Amino acid sequence: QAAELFLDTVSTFTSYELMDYKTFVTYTVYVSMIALERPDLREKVIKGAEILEVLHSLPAVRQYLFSLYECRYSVFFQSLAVVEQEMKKDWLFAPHYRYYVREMRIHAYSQLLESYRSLTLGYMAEAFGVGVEFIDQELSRFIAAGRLHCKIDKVNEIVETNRPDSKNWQYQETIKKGDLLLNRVQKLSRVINM
Amino acid sequence: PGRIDRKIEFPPPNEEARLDILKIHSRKMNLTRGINLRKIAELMPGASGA
Repeated sequence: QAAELFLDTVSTFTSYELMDYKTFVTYTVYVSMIALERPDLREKVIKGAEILEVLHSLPAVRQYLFSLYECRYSVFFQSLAVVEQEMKKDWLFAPHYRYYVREMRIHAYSQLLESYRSLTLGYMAEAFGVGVEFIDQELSRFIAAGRLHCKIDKVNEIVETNRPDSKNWQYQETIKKGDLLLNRVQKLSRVINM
Repeated sequence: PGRIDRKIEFPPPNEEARLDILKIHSRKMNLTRGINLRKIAELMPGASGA
């Protein structure tokens, strides 16, 4: 919803609260890179002249966006610790910087890993970002976290993926919300009639 | 002279008074940032508020 309210970046103005219009530009790119998929990124933020010329004044952010779109994964961590570090410093972001980059990692893992099926794990250290055992404990904590749809092999040193159908995960959120609202009207049903 | 109590002249707008009618009347449009309505109010040589 935040990038969707940050849709325009045209009628937005030299405001009092973001006296730099470009600070608003950094905000809408930081939320948009999670909020939308590739189809939109490959139309909206890449071809907007009004969005392009203001990040043209930015050396790091223009690199930070294009490292992801141009499949430059190793420097994407380098700029990522910069953006995450400043976001850690940042007021009104500082509540959720720890939520931001843990999504950015698994999103970047999705972007590279959903291309191949037989990609090995020892390719990602030099090709993607260094540290094999870091990739081990990272990826696992995500397959273990129930996202990042693949299934890593260990003692032959390969990573295998699958494709899930939109029938079990689409079911999962429905049992979440159904049990939640059942708890809700369950509780209010306890509230009324004493 | 005992009949009418006050008579009030309404002038055509100057470069100042053309600008704020652009401001008020330009409210409900979907604009674009950076317009410089001063130039446009200079381009209109005082027709009227209509």
